[PDB]
Amino acid sequence: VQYPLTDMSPILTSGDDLSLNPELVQAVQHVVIGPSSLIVHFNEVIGRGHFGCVYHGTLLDNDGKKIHCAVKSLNRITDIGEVSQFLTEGIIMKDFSHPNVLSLLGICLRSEGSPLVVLPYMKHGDLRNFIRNETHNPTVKDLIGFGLQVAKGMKYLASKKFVHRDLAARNCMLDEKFTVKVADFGLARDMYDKEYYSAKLPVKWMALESLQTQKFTTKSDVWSFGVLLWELMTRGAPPYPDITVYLLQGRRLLQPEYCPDPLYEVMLKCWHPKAEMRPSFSELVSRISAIFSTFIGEHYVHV
Ligand SMILES: COc1cc2nccc(Oc3ccc(NC(=S)NC(=O)Cc4ccccc4)cc3)c2cc1OC
Ligand SMILES: [Cl-]
Repeated sequence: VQYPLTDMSPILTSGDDLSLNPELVQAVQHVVIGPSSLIVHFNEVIGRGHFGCVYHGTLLDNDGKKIHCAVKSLNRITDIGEVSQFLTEGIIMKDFSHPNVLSLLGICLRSEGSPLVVLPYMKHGDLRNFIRNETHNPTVKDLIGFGLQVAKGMKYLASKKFVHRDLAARNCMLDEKFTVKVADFGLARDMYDKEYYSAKLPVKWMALESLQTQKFTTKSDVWSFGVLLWELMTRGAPPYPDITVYLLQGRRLLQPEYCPDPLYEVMLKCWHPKAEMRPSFSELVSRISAIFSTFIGEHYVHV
């Protein structure tokens, strides 16, 4: 409710930066973008969600060159926990340095309104929408290639002991050189993804054990990766067109028609009932790199 008739809920106010966590603030301060150095084009919305939004922005570097960016914004800055989670969603990238992981250009704090997390524009948007878009004509090799890229990102993130928790094609970005940036929209979650979040959790991407404990690990990320592979080879079909009960009947996602057998064997390993028996992202990189190398771009996958 944006325009309530009356306040009913008690008002917990966070002021009249200092109210935030010191370490978070320090981290945000050293990736600061000056309010005047960023132009946000609020008329040019890239994507809307119920908690946040993403706009086209332009950033001027010190040399005067215009940089095209995406500017993520919080719809409401009255809840301190939401504001903190929002800045954390941006600042976590400051400690990642990998070509298959989304980077942070900076965070613009202005005198009024939402902080603004600035990201490099990703020409082709989210991987799911890209592969679903009929206009594109990816081959099996292209599609496996994207999976390989996601695997490399996750290998790096796993090496840094980072648990993704929401690995899915919708959360991977694709830049102009068709480089896949593992990511997470977080509070800018698109309003049309709500069906995939059932806490609101992404149940169709979640490991058997996470569905029951709601605990997430790198091994549960491996499960999600398998589903992500499935998404790729079906060119973005929704998985499993209660999921715990379904799975526990003894089922897995069916092999997609354009999914090669060795790659399905890999998805099945990613869905091993026992988490500890699931492949590492390192092994997935190895395995998928091999499978990838066998193709030559002659199998075109239909939407
Ligand atoms: C061309 O279209 C788009 C183009 C778009 N280019 C750019 C950005 C976009 O949105 C994002 C995407 C992602 C984030 N991510 C943030 S703030 N944090 C994280 O992703 C943290 C993180 C990092 C690695 C692993 C897990 C978690 C913000 C905004 C874009 C969205 C677009 O359309 C929906
Ligand atoms: Cl191919």
